[PDB]
Amino acid sequence: MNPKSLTRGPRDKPTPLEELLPHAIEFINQYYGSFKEAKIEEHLARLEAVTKEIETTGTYQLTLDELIFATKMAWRNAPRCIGRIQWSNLQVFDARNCSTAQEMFQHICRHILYATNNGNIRSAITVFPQRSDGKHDFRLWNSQLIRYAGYTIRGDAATLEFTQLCIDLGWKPRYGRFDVLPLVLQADGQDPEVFEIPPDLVLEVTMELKWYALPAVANMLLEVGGLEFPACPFNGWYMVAVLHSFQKQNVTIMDHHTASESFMKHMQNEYVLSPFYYYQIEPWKTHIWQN
Amino acid sequence: MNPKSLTRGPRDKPTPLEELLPHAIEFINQYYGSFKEAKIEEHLARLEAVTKEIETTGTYQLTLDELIFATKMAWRNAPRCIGRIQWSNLQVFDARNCSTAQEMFQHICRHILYATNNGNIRSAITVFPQRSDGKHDFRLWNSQLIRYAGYTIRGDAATLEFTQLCIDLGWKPRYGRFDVLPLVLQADGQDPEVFEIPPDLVLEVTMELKWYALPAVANMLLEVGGLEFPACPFNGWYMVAVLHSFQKQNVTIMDHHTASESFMKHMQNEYVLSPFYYYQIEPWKTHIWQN
Ligand code: HEM
Ligand code: HEM
Ligand SMILES: c1cn(-c2ccc(Oc3nccc(Oc4ccc5c(c4)OCO5)n3)cc2)cn1
Ligand SMILES: c1cn(-c2ccc(Oc3nccc(Oc4ccc5c(c4)OCO5)n3)cc2)cn1
Repeated sequence: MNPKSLTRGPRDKPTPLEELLPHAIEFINQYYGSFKEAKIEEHLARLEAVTKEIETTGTYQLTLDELIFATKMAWRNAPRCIGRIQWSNLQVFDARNCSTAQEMFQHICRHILYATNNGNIRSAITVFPQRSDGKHDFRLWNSQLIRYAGYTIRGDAATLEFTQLCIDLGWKPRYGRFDVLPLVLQADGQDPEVFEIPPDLVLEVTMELKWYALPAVANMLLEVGGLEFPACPFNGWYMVAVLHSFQKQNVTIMDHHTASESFMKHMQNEYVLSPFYYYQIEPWKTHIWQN
Repeated sequence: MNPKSLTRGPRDKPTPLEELLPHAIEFINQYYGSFKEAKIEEHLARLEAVTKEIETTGTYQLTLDELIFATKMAWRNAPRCIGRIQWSNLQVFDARNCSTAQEMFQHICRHILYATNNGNIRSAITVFPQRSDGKHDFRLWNSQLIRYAGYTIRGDAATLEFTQLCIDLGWKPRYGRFDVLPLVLQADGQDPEVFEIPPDLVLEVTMELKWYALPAVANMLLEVGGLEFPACPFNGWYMVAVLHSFQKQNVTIMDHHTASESFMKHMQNEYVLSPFYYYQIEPWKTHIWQN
């Protein structure tokens, strides 16, 4: 067998042009190929413009239309995602001009607000700046946007390490079993900063014990045309008393009705794999602290 | 850290009385507190009248005097606004009895006319109806009242998405690089309607290439005493050859003379932050089309 690695690690220098160029061209091809017989001259013009941009700047920038296409195709290319059957139902937030952790925080608040939608969950992805030389990475250190702290264990067991990490960074822990972890945000390669999520932004389902309604993956990397975006949180909705509690509180889960309706909406939008979502190495294992 | 979200999203039901009430009371307090030792009996009477109005109607209405105060304090509370140093220089237009998109259009024409003032720019805000149940929102889909369309890019790059949106809505594009976008106006929660701004209302500075003289933010939400106003466009004036072109054409910018004179005028008027201007989620990402 020759499976590929599902992890894409850090770099300490820009991607070499001889490597980036062919990848960029292959992506531009799959983008314009999605127009069948249309836009041959547009395809060539874009090829020419990207090549000169790479040769002059060392990299290139996607158009927002190309970015939206990439995020949806990477979702389609996700092997284990049940949700990928309706891949066209995705809202993209473009945060590629983001510069600070405080700005990252506001983008994430926007995402949580929109996606939670008072329970009527919507799928969304927020895309922060692509990797340049790999020393200025944007990253979310969280594994999910919303998750409970873990501390005889109290809270979520799978967060024990991250919870201690937040505490080390100055986060003041309560010791409940449903404490929502803070956001730990790294911008432009700097040391992470800690941001409490405003409680009103966290919708929870009461089991009739409780659980948060928004499942959002915070820690993966989007690869597209040789470009890498190491910060790109996305969310879908969840797939017992839980089955009853979510429906009774009007929070979306993937029951048969939702499966049918979301596929129907997808279907109306018609009126090595790449692009791809990669796992990364946990950033606290690779980060060089500056202070 | 525990920063607050700078975005305030949609609702699908009225604000609960147990939430609105304390907010209303706190605002009434800051309003009457602006009178120091004066009007204690007036303060109590207003508290009593607002409470009964909330308990009987589910909401309450600001007096125009309270509204003027709120708009000026929210401006004072705007962290990044250089202009907030002279917050008392603000003309308020009360459009809270507005019902249709056509009426919205006429209010906006009035605003542009008054604020442009043939180049001698005046700061103004126009306040449309507050949010009720959140299904009848007034919104301007534009980010600014005046902005050029973007389409190899032709025009403003940051409007490409909105420009395509107008085109989708039946707007017939020229393909110049200084096409003024139409107003896209939603009234009472209905689908937006498209209105060309009368060309004579748009003052432009010629660079001695050109640019519009009136910078007006169209898309923010004013919060005051628990009430939300999701349509409340405001304008100030602008902060190279541009510096020369504006002064030569007698269009106000914030040069030292204007800084001094506007502060002087402000100074003569003496002879979680709330109220506050929030960002919103772009309405085309949240709107449910009715037809
Ligand atoms: C509409 C809701 C969605 C549902 C019901 C859904 C469901 C799932 C499920 C059940 C898993 C496996 C979880 C596990 O094994 O622990 C998964 C994995 C994943 N999902 Fe989703 N998903 C949805 C939306 C999304 C979106 C919006 C994206 C990205 C734009 C996405 C990308 C992924 C990725 C990258 C993985 C890992 C795939 C792999 O390793 O093969 N999903 N999803
Ligand atoms: C007299 C002219 C004024 C000047 C020179 C001025 C200037 C500015 C500037 C330079 C910014 C930052 C723009 C950016 O970073 O992109 C700003 C932001 C803003 N301005 Fe003004 N402004 C003026 C009048 C007003 C008025 C009339 C209001 C409202 C009544 C206002 C409310 C705001 C708000 C809400 C923001 C964003 C504040 C933030 O995010 O912290 N401004 N203004
Ligand atoms: C969209 C979101 N995901 C996630 C996958 C995995 C996640 O981690 C996680 N932690 C605790 C509990 C769960 O439970 C699920 C199960 C199924 C599912 C989930 C979370 O989100 C999408 O579908 N997941 C969170 C989100 C996958 N696609
Ligand atoms: C009053 C008006 N504003 C605006 C802020 C931002 C706006 O968006 C925008 N778009 C393109 C170019 C600019 O340039 C500026 C720069 C400074 C400034 C501007 C616009 O308006 C007030 O002060 N702004 C428009 C208006 C802020 N206060």
